[PDB]
Amino acid sequence: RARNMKDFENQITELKKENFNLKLRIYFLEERMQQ
Amino acid sequence: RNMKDFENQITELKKENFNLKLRIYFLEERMQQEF
Amino acid sequence: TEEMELYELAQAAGGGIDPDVFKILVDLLKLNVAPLAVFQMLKSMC
Amino acid sequence: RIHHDVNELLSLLRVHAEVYIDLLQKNRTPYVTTTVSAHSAKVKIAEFSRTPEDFLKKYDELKSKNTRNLDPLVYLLSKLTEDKETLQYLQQNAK
Repeated sequence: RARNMKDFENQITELKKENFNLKLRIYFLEERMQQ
Repeated sequence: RNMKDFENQITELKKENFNLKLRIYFLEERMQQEF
Repeated sequence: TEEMELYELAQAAGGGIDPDVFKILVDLLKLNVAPLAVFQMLKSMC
Repeated sequence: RIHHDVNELLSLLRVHAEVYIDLLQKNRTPYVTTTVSAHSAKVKIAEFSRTPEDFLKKYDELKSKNTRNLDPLVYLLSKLTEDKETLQYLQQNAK
């Protein structure tokens, strides 16, 4: 009912540094398709 | 900071981690058909 | 589909279901997804 | 990553949050198989009166042949407490 406000901050950094890590694998893999 | 969007923001990131995970499963198929 | 053994058995007892849906629903179980969890998911979208 | 593809695909026919959060509700080991009790299977047979023996004679035969997903599929049918929920959607697809 109440967010920890500590693991949430860790989760946000963990989920953000990972998402970006996923886009980079798409722009390249997609670029190859066009190349 | 309303504390009702505080959690709503999570769903925004999540959806940013799912929709981006789906368009890749297709980008892998064409790489199997072309070759 | 081609999953006649599964599809045929499901159709008889159930009495009717989406042909495409059964093709997909069976797919998730083949991936080792929990049986109860899949039941909830089909119990959530409705 | 196939599991994610299935959820979106199911949503299309299920087209009736519930997309993302529904993906983070499916959790299980990577390669293990979780046998389920067959006692529920008996109850499901009685629940459906469409076939007194058709839903039983054919099932026994399928059990004869080894099927990887045989055990869970039987469990899912028994756990369908909701009435006419899936059947209602199917009719729309045929039309």
